Amino acid sequence: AAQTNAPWGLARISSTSPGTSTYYYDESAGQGSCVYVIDTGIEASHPEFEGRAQMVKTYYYSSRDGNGHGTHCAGTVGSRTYGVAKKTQLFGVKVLDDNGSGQYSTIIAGMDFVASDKNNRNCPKGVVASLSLGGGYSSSVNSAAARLQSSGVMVAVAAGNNNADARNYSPASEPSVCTVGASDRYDRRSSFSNYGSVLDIFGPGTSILSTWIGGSTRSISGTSMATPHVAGLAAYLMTLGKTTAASACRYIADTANKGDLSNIPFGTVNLLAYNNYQA
Repeated sequence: AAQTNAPWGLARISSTSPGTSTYYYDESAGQGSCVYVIDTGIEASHPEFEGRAQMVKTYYYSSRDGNGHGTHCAGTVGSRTYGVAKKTQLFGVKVLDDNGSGQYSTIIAGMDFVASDKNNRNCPKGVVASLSLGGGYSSSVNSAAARLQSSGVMVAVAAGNNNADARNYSPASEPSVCTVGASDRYDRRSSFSNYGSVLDIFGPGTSILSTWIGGSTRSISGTSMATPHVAGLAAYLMTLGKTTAASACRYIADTANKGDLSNIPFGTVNLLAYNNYQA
């Protein structure tokens, strides 16, 4: 299928050149896959989720997203106008509050919860998780992302927005997950994007239009916004049966658009998430 005047990031992961405005994808659109969005929550009521989004855990008063961050990345994963896997099931795991500031112990707990909660669900095609959160280095946050990964979830985390080597950041520095970087609509590395050897793939992270709280939309920029693109890509490529939860990070990397990106510091992968869709 095709999506005309799609948000530039969607169009980018379906072509080998920037500037284009059409998002091409296979009709499956990630049906039968689930993506746990681990963030500030999901306004499941948003018409762009079409009843495919639901909150399954919070670590605060409400399951309601009073921030917008989680609703945005849930939207980029699988909302209908702004999502990569537009048919996927989304599961809100609220580890950040409505300020976007979740303790390491809470983020560890939400990751251990997903690793268990996935057994309660019906995700025949595979389980994905999108961690648009971040933070300084910690073995315990790293270990939790790895446990979540080895438990059969495809974990995509953000490299962080500190214009630094991502190895000083968790869960970004965990080797066994998919540390996603951010690029912009001109195939540059994003101005804030972290980098380093641990980075596995780059995504559209600058000026990402997606859903927002209050039934609205909003365009915002961060490696936090490039993470759902790959997460939705993984959910999409898993529903296609082209990859599994444990190999989806390196399939997207094998099948990436290499050399396309500018200002990729030496020793960092120059790979852009690309669904390689044809007909």
